[PDB]
Amino acid sequence: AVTQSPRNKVAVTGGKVTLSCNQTNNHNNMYWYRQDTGHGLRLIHYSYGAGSTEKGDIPDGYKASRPSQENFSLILELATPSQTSVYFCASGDRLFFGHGTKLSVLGSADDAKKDAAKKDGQVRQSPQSLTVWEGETAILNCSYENSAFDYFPWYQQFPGEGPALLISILSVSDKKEDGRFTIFFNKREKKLSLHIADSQPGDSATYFCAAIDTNAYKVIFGKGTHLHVLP
Amino acid sequence: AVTQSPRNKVAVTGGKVTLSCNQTNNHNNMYWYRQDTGHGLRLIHYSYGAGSTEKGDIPDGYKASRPSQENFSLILELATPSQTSVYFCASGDRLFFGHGTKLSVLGSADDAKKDAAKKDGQVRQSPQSLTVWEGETAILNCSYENSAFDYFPWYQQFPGEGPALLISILSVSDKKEDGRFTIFFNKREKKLSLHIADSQPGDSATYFCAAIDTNAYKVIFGKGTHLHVLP
Repeated sequence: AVTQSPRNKVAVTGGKVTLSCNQTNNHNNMYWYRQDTGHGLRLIHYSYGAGSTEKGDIPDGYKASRPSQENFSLILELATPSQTSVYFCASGDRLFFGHGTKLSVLGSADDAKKDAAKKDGQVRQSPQSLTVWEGETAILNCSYENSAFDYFPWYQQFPGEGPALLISILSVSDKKEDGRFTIFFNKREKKLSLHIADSQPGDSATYFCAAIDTNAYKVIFGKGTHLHVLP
Repeated sequence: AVTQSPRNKVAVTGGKVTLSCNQTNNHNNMYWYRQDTGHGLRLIHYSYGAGSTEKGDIPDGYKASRPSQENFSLILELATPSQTSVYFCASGDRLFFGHGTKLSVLGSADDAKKDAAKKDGQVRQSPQSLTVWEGETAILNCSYENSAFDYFPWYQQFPGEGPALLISILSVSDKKEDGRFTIFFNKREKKLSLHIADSQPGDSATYFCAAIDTNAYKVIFGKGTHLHVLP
């Protein structure tokens, strides 16, 4: 058995956290990993016997102590929110893992309101990728946080070309219609939709939604939707 | 109306690049963006009239010059590979784009060295996500670059638990079979497959391939395959 303690932990930024691991396997080697999206398992620190600690691939912000054969601790002296993760102890000669410790390091004042300034200047598109058969209505969506945005242009971009204006709406309206192209604009929800009716293969392109403050003179772009219209 | 020059450029990490944009719209504002996977369009520098330049969201490593109404230049004094991208000039008062300029920055001797050194210690899994119906044979794939790796365990990990060893092969062998679980291992090609025959819902899990040098004592993990076996 490899047993970890605690199994869930919440801490505050700047706090100190210690994670404990106990093994009964009688193994010389122990390991601390964390598990994150996009990263798999990254080795933080390890130990090849009692009294010894070795920095792993990602040591910074952590220390370790192997006081005895059975015990390997992981010490976060100044917890940061980047330390939020699932942490796994393992013992080996042929490698056995604990059950995991979920750690949540909370943000600041500073963090929470900087992370609100952040969002408020973003335009968010969904989906990133949209595949429809020809004849479906393809529906692309955009959302924004600034109430001062009043003009909403959409751009259409074909491979090896620059974006070209497709269709726009001013916040005074709830609907703009031009051929196969309709904008629906919900000012209370701060949410816009572009409907391409009777979709054709030749409408396959990257679609960008922007949000322009017509007074403060600044242009904010969504990251885009890749549209694929299949015959 | 908005024309860039050149349209394709290749340069060397030492060098200096200048991108030119010429507009005919008689517009006061001009903009330089780059386009990258994941980032959408990001504004590097802009200009609100002849003689004026303003840093955008991502100015570091670029300069800009607005010598006249018509002309807006983008200068990379010390081109890094991070500056490889498609660059778009736009003019405005309502925003028009050029056609784009593909810039490729190579890639020194130290770099290509460092970059082969990093792959060589890496284990690669494909695909990140695999969905099959129950009864299909789920095939998960792995590959490595170091010839010294000779022991290849697989781990199976269920939600809210640690990885547990599933099945392993030694490089002396080309096939290991245990129940529903087969490893096929190609030493010449350095490629390894796990086959789950007669797959069932309860096989849904994250599967890790690892490569272990039994001599040099290091565990290298792949990033994982999330398997979904649908009833």
